[PDB]
Amino acid sequence: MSLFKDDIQLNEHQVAWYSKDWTAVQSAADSFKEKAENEFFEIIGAINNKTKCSIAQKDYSKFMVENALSQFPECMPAVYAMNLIGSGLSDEAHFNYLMAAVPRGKRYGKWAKLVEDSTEVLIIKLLAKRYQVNTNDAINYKSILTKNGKLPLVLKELKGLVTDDFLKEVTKNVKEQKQLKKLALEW
Amino acid sequence: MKLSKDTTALLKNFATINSGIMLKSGQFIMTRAVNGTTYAEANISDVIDFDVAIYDLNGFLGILSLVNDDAEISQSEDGNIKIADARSTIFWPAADPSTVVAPNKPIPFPVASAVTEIKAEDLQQLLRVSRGLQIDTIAITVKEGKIVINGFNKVEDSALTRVKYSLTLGDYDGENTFNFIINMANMKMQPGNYKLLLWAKGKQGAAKFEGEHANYVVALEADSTHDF
Amino acid sequence: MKLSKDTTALLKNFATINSGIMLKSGQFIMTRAVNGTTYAEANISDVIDFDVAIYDLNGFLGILSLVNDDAEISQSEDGNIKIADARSTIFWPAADPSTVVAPNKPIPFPVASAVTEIKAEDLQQLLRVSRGLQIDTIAITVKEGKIVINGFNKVEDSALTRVKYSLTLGDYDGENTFNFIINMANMKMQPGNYKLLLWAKGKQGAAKFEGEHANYVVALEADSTHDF
Amino acid sequence: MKLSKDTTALLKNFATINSGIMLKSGQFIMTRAVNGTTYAEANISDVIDFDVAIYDLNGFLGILSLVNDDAEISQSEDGNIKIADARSTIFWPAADPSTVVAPNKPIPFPVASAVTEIKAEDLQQLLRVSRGLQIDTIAITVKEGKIVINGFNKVEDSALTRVKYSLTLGDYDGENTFNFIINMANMKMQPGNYKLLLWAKGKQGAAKFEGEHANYVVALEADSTHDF
Amino acid sequence: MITVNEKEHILEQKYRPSTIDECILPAFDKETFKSITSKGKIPHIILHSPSPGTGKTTVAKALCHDVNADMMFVNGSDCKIDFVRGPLTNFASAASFDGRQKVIVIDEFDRSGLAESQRHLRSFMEAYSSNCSIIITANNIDGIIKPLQSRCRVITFGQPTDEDKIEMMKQMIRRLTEICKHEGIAIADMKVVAALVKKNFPDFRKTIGELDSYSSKGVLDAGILSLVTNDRGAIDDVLESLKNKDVKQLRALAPKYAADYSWFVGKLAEEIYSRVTPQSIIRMYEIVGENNQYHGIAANTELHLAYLFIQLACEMQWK
Amino acid sequence: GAIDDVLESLKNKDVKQLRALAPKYAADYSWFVGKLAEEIYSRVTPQSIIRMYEIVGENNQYHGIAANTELHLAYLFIQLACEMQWK
Amino acid sequence: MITVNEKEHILEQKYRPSTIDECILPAFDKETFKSITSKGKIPHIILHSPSPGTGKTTVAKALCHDVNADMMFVNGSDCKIDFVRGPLTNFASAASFDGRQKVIVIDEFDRSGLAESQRHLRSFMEAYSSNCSIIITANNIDGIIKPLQSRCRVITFGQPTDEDKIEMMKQMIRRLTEICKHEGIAIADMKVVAALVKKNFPDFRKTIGELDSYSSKGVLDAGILSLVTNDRGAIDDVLESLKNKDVKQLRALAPKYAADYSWFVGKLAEEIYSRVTPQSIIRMYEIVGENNQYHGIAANTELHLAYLFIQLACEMQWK
Amino acid sequence: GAIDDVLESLKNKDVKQLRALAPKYAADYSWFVGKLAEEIYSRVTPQSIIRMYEIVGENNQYHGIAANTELHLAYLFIQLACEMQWK
Ligand SMILES: Nc1ncnc2c1ncn2[C@@H]1O[C@H](COP(=O)(O)OP(=O)(O)OP(O)(O)=S)[C@@H](O)[C@H]1O
Ligand SMILES: Nc1ncnc2c1ncn2[C@@H]1O[C@H](COP(=O)(O)OP(=O)(O)OP(O)(O)=S)[C@@H](O)[C@H]1O
Ligand SMILES: [Mg+2]
Ligand SMILES: [Mg+2]
Repeated sequence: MSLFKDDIQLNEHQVAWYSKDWTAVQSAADSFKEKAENEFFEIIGAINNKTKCSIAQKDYSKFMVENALSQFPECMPAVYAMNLIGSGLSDEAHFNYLMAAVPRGKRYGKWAKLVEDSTEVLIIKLLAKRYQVNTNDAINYKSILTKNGKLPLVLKELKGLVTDDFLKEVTKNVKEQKQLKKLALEW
Repeated sequence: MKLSKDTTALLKNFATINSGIMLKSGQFIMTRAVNGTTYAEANISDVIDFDVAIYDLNGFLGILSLVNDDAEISQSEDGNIKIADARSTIFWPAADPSTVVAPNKPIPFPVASAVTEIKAEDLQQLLRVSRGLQIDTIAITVKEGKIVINGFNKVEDSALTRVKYSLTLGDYDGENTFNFIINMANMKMQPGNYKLLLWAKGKQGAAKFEGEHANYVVALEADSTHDF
Repeated sequence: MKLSKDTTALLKNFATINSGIMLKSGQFIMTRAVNGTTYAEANISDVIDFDVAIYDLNGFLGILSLVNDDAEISQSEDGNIKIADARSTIFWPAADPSTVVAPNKPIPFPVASAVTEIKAEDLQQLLRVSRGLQIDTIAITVKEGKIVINGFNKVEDSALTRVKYSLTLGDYDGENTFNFIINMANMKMQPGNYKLLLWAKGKQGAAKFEGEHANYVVALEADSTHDF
Repeated sequence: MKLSKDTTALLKNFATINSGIMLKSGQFIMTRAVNGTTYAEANISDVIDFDVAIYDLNGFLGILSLVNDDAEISQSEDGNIKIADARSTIFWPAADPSTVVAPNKPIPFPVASAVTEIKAEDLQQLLRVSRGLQIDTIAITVKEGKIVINGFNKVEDSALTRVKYSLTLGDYDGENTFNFIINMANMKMQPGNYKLLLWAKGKQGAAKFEGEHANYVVALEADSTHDF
Repeated sequence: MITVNEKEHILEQKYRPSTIDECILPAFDKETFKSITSKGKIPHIILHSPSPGTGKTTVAKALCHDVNADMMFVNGSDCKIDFVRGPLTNFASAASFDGRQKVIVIDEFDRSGLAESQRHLRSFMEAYSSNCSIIITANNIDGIIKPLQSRCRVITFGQPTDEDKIEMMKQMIRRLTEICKHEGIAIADMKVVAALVKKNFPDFRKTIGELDSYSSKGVLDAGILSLVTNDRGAIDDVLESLKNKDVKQLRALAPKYAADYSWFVGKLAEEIYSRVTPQSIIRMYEIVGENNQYHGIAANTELHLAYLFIQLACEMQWK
Repeated sequence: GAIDDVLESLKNKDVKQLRALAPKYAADYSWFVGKLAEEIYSRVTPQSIIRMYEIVGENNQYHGIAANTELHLAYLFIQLACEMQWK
Repeated sequence: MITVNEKEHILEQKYRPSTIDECILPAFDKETFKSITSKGKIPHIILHSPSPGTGKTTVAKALCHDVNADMMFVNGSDCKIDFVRGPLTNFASAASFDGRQKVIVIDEFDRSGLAESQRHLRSFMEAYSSNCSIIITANNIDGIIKPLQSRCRVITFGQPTDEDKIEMMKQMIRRLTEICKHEGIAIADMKVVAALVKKNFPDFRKTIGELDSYSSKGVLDAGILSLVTNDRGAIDDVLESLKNKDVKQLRALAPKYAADYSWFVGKLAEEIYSRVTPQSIIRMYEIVGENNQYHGIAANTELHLAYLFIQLACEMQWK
Repeated sequence: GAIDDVLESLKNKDVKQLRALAPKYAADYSWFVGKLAEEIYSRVTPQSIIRMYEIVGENNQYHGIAANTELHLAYLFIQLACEMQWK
């Protein structure tokens, strides 16, 4: 508890850099990370209502953008085309195509939902894997646990079988590490 | 100056506390963690003849190891350290004194409320087990009239109720009860026999490990009591 | 128990096969890989005196190493392992037997169909070459009346026809010709003079290395062809 | 062949210089960096009695060290190298000579523009300090009538004016001023007493280290200035 | 008398018959299964049942447990090419020396997209028949390729008799009472359990699932009889949403059926064919075929299915 | 080895039977596609042989990226049934 | 008074300005830079140059030299996380015993992957703000994270103000003439220098590069200097071939790029973006993505590139 | 290899020879496809050059996933023959 009564403040960045606590330095640097909600809101706003937004440092997620734009059938053909052929396109190229294709509108993303709705397929998949039941029975079990059984309680132990090899079948890419940490803490 | 192998080893051990050490003219070397939680000091056998601040003590000692013991460390023209060997000269950049956290004056430790002793083997085993068992914190408590260092994994159990490792130091002559908590991240003492002597007045306390070479002082966590 | 240095080394080697071990009240410790491909067993001099299932054998052995050689392990009041020492006392969580995969009973390896022998230096050379030569499959076949432990690369040599390594273990006096394809990931035996005595029946086969400390029973790959 | 320990060490050093090597019949082994910056050659006491182009020299030496010292290395039916121990027989492919970059013939070094001696201890100290002090470029210029090697950290300052480490080699006789810049990534010479023979004409120069066993040649950086 | 895993929170995989005797089965089926278990061997059997839910997967697992075999429980969906040539072959070949027989239970080996998996399993069983026995489990027998039928002896569930019907009903009512007592659920009326079991007698998995879903209230109220539920195989929700053309629900329902695209597209082409105008049947096959055609080049299958749903909704003439 | 039933059902233009029998003939797709091409070429009008080639070639080339191969074969059968005449 | 580096093989680095005064810029921007230097201490600055080629690296180095700061130039792409944690901290925490401010000049910091390093450098500026001042140079200000712009003061200078435009036109013509005279190239055509200045005026880097390219053969300074250019470009030849619709060149060069299709396809998409129209861009992205999806499915990989080129040429309505 | 037979077959627009010779190239696809694409250019109408390139490129695109390679080459042959602007 600071043996020394130093008048130097060491404002949470001096302590991280002077002490060479590279973990603390990384935490301090991430302290300037814009929360994903507003980054995604800006990206989807640029895509939906044509706006001068550039993604160079933004953590652009192809899957998040596609499944937040697919809620609307108006911009479904663009999402479908970038689903078929988007894989392999540079994130900038994917964003440019979505900008040029997605016609216009506001669409009111509601990022709070599409984050959980994007994990529904993964939950069904690993719940059918753990219980060795078909995906229909997996969704039935998921619905049952939401009411009785405390689905989080099951997921606490279920997290142990989300292997790096298992996630490959859920989606084919290297950004699948997002749900690795997402399901790394499910409690 | 000249840095003997003993002084260089002591400085190398200190480098684990503070990445940089503000050396000062004389025979005293002392370093504090940037957090201020850990303090270390020692009386060296060499003579530091100029006040220089080093922002990378590990690298400085790595360079010192290459040159022979005869190497004479002298301040360069532009203030940089200059390890001058018999045939090779090495220039080391002296850090900016602002960018190296060092104590202004030595920590004068008051009279210890409880004075104990820790054996070198016991302390080494404690340090190794801490890594082995994931012992985030410890507690120098009294159990059945003896001083015991109980290690807990504070990340798992926050109440500090399960002792994943218990070390008995000796019989407590006094009659006071305390639960001094010392985080394992602040246990940077080098191997050796340490006469750790605790102290806690009010809500502020500190544990000092008076060793043969260095005298480390560790800030007791906020959950230590020693209510007397 | 006592878990002398020899038993600790045997368990450390076993941890390679299975992350956890289910010890039982006796002088016999046995383990098998999760997929069941490899089985290991051995008679330990030290006497195990309580059924304790350890989920992390590597970590338990690491903690045991930092304790005195005569660290009297014991069952804790909670039901976990208590590695008592002269002064210290380390507590390890004895996971439930359900989560620890160990064989139900010792494997009664049948009469060997083709007994052989592998020298310690030969086995050490076979493992090092496989690690460095990209080998990940060995076929213990017979060639010119001598048993040769070929080496292949199933990743690239799918048919296993291009030999990368050869090792003439000895001469086979029988008439049966066999090509026992053993995976390298299942060759977890510790260094030592082994006596591998193969066995095959129809599409099911096994290869058992019986050393002077532990006996390792490996499962022949699906492609092992033979005429027994 | 019967490559001995010293020949294997020399080939390991060359693999350090170049990822692969191109052995040729006779008693001469030479290799050149991929980009041609550094050229290395040496005479050996073992006879390379067949021309092979090992695409991964480091891995080949690693595999060769796993057999007896008298492993009768030869060439297999497919032309691939076939190490043959007493019992084992490794098979190492011999890549096509086109893939592995090698020199057309031994590099004839012009007359020694300057001659200097760098001791083994001095060379090891220079290399270790360069790894430590972050030195990445050394100038072999002459200062105050003596030839010294100055270490410059190009990354921090492209203008080589801030010297990080100065090594005094020996007395300089000639009356020519020169500052040869040698990249530290091209100093792959093994420890030993070398016989630097600096040479440079116009805008192109090259320095050769007349080693006891090997003769390393390094291409001076284009930034080098001199009166040659 | 009643087994409990205590590690399952589902209440359907938690209270499931661990032994064949505990299973509620017709006298004839139970006697045949007891004979099979008493023979000490498990020949390749395709467990069959007309009415789904009569407990055939549980019966297969009970057979494996009673024989003490080293059962390898594998779904039909994941019994793909590599799995048949990989883990299945490794399990069948690797010979544990405990004397336990090896049995490979294969659930639902009759789904749509399992055309070639059945043939590959037939080849495997031909290769590895003498070591490990395969216990298939299919709802409709015709979904299993004809060659595979000959290898394994078929057993049919169902067809309970009047005395069998009454005995099974009483047994399941008693089992429901025991489960409710063990689960801390108070049943308001004893007749409630009997009525619930009578509502869906031929299958008991549906009854256990309804009880598990209703357990939120903690009491088996009379409202449980009002829980219509839905047949697991049926996809009537997709068809109704397509008819109503509510793309807002098709998009939110696509993830449900996107886990197993092959079976779902098979079922969609199977069912939407008999409830659309013949002129639009050609276009339905065009759309579903084009969508199926591109699955494999599509990164995310859920969006693929959502697009298929919107296209079908906007381009379907419903008769 | 015999696909006369598929050809007969296709000639009758009974989409129900084609789809019903597709699952059993979808286990082997390359062989069946080749056989269907040969018999359709021998049993179709010269003008429609190009149409059969286009249909079967598209359908087989898109194979491998077909999520449900039985539905893929049923799609092939429907396309052939409603898009070609028979000699 | 042109400052010659005298140690580079490129004219641009050979004759790069050594100070703000000898830097030729719009009057307002030059006055602002002069005031910045006159204040003595160089604060955090982001040099924003919307028009490429105007020179922001030169202005940053000129500021550092003019204020006598201890410049440490690091290329933006080379300012990885490890570089910030290592050399940057080592420089910022070194005793400045000469009174020279330590100034880090992170050039072209608005790159693609430079986010975890940009925010890391923002934290750095939080720590070593009183030890070293950072002067970031970015072409696209939107490419620099928001905190780095809230801390550093963004400066934009690529907008000549008419009369300042003409003044700096004459200044640039005189400077180019002097550099040509010093190099050893006679000014054969007086109109050629002005024409080259006009052709790409706010691209001084490109103009100097072209002058170097055409000065190698001889003094010249006439003809092709003011007539078009000769830059081959990484993929500019293929872009021109596609624009011309030539087919022989496309097939001829397809094997050249077939060695590493991924990098070439990405570069092709990036370049063709800027030369097409919204419908054209949609079609181009669909074409490139579809072709790339079948890289591992293409029979050879060279006819694949040829097919991509043919598709683009047929569909790409260039603008 | 031989490509003259296939080019002449395309020129005369035969249908039996294309099928017969298709299995002779299915063993190695990429080599034959590249060779055919190279040869066809010198003997195709300038406007039909683009069509030939597009057809060959599409077929090359969809190989690897094709279930039946031989029928894959056959389809290529009829596609080329039916709409080849021979010059
Ligand atoms: N005869 C039975 N006796 C007791 N419980 C049963 C019986 N049949 C099913 N169950 C219950 O149903 C669950 C397991 O049944 P399953 O056999 O898996 O259902 P199912 O036969 O697979 O239905 P389908 O055809 O797969 S939809 C457990 O909760 C069992 O308690
Ligand atoms: N305003 C200017 N005055 C004088 N020389 C200039 C000017 N702008 C550019 N140059 C020349 O351009 C060369 C250096 O260009 P830089 O700006 O340092 O490179 P840069 O980083 O690519 O700048 P860009 O392309 O505009 S982002 C030198 O030869 C300079 O003399
Ligand atoms: Mg079932
Ligand atoms: Mg720039």
